[PDB]
Amino acid sequence: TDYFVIGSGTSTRHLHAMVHYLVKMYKHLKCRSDPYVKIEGKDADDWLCVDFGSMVIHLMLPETRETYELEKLWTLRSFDDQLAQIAAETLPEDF
Amino acid sequence: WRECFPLQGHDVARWFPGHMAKGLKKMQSSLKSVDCVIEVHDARIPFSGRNPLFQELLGLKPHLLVLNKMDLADLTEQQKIVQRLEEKGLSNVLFTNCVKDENIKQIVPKVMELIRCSYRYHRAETPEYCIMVVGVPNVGKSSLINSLRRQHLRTGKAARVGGEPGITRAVTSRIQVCERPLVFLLDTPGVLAPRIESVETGLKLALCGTVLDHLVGEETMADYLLYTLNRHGLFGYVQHYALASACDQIEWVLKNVAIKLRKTRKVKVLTGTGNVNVIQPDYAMAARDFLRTFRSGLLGQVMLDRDIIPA
Amino acid sequence: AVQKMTRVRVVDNSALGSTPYHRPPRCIHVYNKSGVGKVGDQILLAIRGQKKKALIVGHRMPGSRMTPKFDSNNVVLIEDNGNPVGTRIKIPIPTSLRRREGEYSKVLAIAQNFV
Amino acid sequence: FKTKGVIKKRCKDCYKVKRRGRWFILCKTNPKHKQRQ
RNA sequence: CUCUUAUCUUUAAUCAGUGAAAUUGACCUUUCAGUGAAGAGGCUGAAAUAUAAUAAUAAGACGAGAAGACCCUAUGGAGCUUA
RNA sequence: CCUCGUUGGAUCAGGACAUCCCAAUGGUGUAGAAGCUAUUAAUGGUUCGUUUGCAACGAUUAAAGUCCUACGUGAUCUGAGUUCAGACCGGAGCAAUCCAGGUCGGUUUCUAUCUAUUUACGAUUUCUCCCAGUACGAAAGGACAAGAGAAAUAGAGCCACCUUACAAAUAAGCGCUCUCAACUUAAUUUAUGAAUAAAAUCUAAAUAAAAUAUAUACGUACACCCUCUAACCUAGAGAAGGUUA
Ligand SMILES: Nc1nc2c(ncn2[C@@H]2O[C@H](COP(=O)(O)OP(=O)(O)NP(=O)(O)O)[C@@H](O)[C@H]2O)c(=O)[nH]1
Ligand SMILES: [Mg+2]
Ligand SMILES: [Mg+2]
Ligand SMILES: [Mg+2]
Ligand SMILES: [Mg+2]
Ligand SMILES: [Mg+2]
Ligand SMILES: [Mg+2]
Ligand SMILES: [Mg+2]
Ligand SMILES: [Mg+2]
Ligand SMILES: [Mg+2]
Ligand SMILES: [Mg+2]
Ligand SMILES: [Mg+2]
Ligand SMILES: [Mg+2]
Ligand SMILES: [Mg+2]
Ligand SMILES: [Mg+2]
Ligand SMILES: [Mg+2]
Ligand SMILES: [Zn+2]
Repeated sequence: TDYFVIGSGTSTRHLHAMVHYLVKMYKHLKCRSDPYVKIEGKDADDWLCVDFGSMVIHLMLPETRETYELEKLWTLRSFDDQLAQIAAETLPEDF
Repeated sequence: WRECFPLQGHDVARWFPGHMAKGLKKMQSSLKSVDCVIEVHDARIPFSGRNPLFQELLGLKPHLLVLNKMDLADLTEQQKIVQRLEEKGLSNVLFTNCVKDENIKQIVPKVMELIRCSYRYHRAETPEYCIMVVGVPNVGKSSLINSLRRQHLRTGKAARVGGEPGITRAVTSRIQVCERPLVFLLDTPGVLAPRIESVETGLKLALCGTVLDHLVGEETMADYLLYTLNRHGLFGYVQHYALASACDQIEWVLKNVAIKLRKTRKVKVLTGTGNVNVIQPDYAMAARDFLRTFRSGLLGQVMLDRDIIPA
Repeated sequence: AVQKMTRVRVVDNSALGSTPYHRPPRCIHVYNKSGVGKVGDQILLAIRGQKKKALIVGHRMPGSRMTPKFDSNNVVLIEDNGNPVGTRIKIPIPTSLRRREGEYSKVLAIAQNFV
Repeated sequence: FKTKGVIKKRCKDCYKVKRRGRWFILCKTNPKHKQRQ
């Protein structure tokens, strides 16, 4: 995508409201040719993400944000610490 | 060593093969001709696995609980256990070893004493006493029959005895067991449960051999065995198998024992570039052998119910 | 094409998918009206004596032209709520996950490489 | 509409009609009283 | 096995030569509902209906063959054992 | 008097409605959404496993209906039992033997004479989106109908691609494409209106309508009129059929 947006929220109630508010505004704000957008993560209680055509917004509660640390991954493309910790392997015989 | 063993979604043991069903109601019919009922249960799980069905279906007659396999267990608690049993409602109980024929004399006097106090009604005039042995599979019900047969009748083995759960299939005909009291024993197939309550209750029974390890997983049972063995301080598996400082990871300990036994498999591992068959140490065979030494008793005397239900 | 009892590879950094307990996870269920699972199709996984949801991100069966055919059947572990269990994916993930119907944005956020 | 073997008026406002080959009691006050034969 | 496919050979089928078997009351040998012994091509009532081959299927003809199975009978046998 | 009296699976299904799902409705202790109960309707559908004598269990589903068709169906196949010749245990008998007691092992074949049958149709369901986080509701929560797109399965076809073969010019699916209309009608709901003096009454009164599943009025397909030594054919067992500068 062209842009990546991450937004924190106090509680699950707050996350639902803003996600609904933005979606309502998006349909109101032109987008006549552009299609509609699904709201993803409503089943989850801590992470909601809406994938607009040119923008993807991921909304999550505070605790979830630090666990995943999405900002580091997209800022540091391939130098992310967690991605670095992962390693490749090969499998020869034991003896 | 890990303080708490986690489950969070492990399946509970599933049972009731057909033979345990058609046999379960043939027991009930036999209650007409039975003067007493024996419950046989492994002495390592005094409270964990006892099938609830037996008490509900047949609770009217006098009752004695037999705790077989007392030798391969640590019964230092005993007295506290006995008091706990009385609170539950287990008025009569006594620990028995059938391979060494220990304490198998005391059963007949107690069994006769219970029948005295009770009533006999339809069979009041019969001088022939018939009683029934029931329990979860692989507790020594069939062994008890033979052991009594040779301690009193002195003839020998009359019921096939095996090292695997589910050898006795159906309620068979009567087998002569004693002569002077003349008690007769009826042998019934082991019946485990429809539901096993906690999954831990199902692990504790899997370790005792009540559950065929192949519908619970050898590896999962092995992890629980290591988890319990380390907590109880019985580090006797680090000398049978050289493990140096010991460990709390099942994969590590299983690695060493597989090396000690020189066992290897060709296993298909799934990698990024495709599937390759790689020679590997035999973790599954290690788990099967590791459980066997525990069952024989060379890994130490264990009382599973010590921790959760000390009472 | 993932089916029931297929052996699959956990392409993730989650603890449950690590090489310890070498026994590969096996598929118990495919969440499709057909039992065949393709890219983007959820499945139920037998992993380490547990039952966990997973999302197919690559497989060895030929697909339509212009799309990547991988050398292994790959999956990512998914929580009951739908959040991915692992926090990073390093193996390439096909870009076709973006459009197809479903909730796939969360997984795409976790994966740096797209092929 | 409960279909009953024998139809009986249940209140003052209940009235009886013969529609589409059957007898009906219809009540304006209480729709519960509607019945068919 | 999901979930089957392709190819080759045997068989098949057409042509030429040779030429059996169980079987068979007679047959100009239909469908439906009724009747009836759980039962109908053939009876009752409706219906259908130019005549003959060739190749396929196996629902029916209680389909055809065996020294099969089960039960009962005979002042029928036989083997075995004894107190 | 103590005892004890064929059915699974596979294949292909025909039918009933006493309806499990899909569709049309009445009532409610129906606000919405979930439910409960009733009526009409037989339309197509109604999964894959674990345990294995079936009885529970796991994961799904719009739903995993109840039944009839000599277990529907072994001259289509197959398991167990009926159940024996061998052999063991447990019990009974002096024995031979026995047990509607356990177990292990254990061979029914059929070349089709007759009837019957062997060449087309006009689609079902789910999910997302929109309506709309709207209506409703104190909040919590949370829809109709109308509209759009996706899949799945079923039916019918096809070979540009992909894939597997003939290490043949082809055949296949694991690949691709296409699928629709309802004259007329049941429960039910409206309008006009008498019997019945009404600003009554949906009417086994005369009437005007709307409203399930069905189906064939209505359309597609077929139609032609017949040279054939022979050769060839994406037509085929034979025959038939097509092609021939
Ligand atoms: N160490 C030990 N092993 C015992 C004892 N009693 C029986 N066993 C073991 O347990 C097995 C026999 O169990 P068995 O008598 O068949 O039990 P069951 O419950 O009658 N069998 P089933 O599961 O078929 O119902 C043998 O492996 C025997 O060595 C005992 O007192 N001590
Ligand atoms: Mg000839
Ligand atoms: Mg003739
Ligand atoms: Mg004729
Ligand atoms: Mg007839
Ligand atoms: Mg006639
Ligand atoms: Mg013929
Ligand atoms: Mg026939
Ligand atoms: Mg016959
Ligand atoms: Mg006579
Ligand atoms: Mg049918
Ligand atoms: Mg009806
Ligand atoms: Mg037949
Ligand atoms: Mg053999
Ligand atoms: Mg034939
Ligand atoms: Mg709507
Ligand atoms: Zn009324």
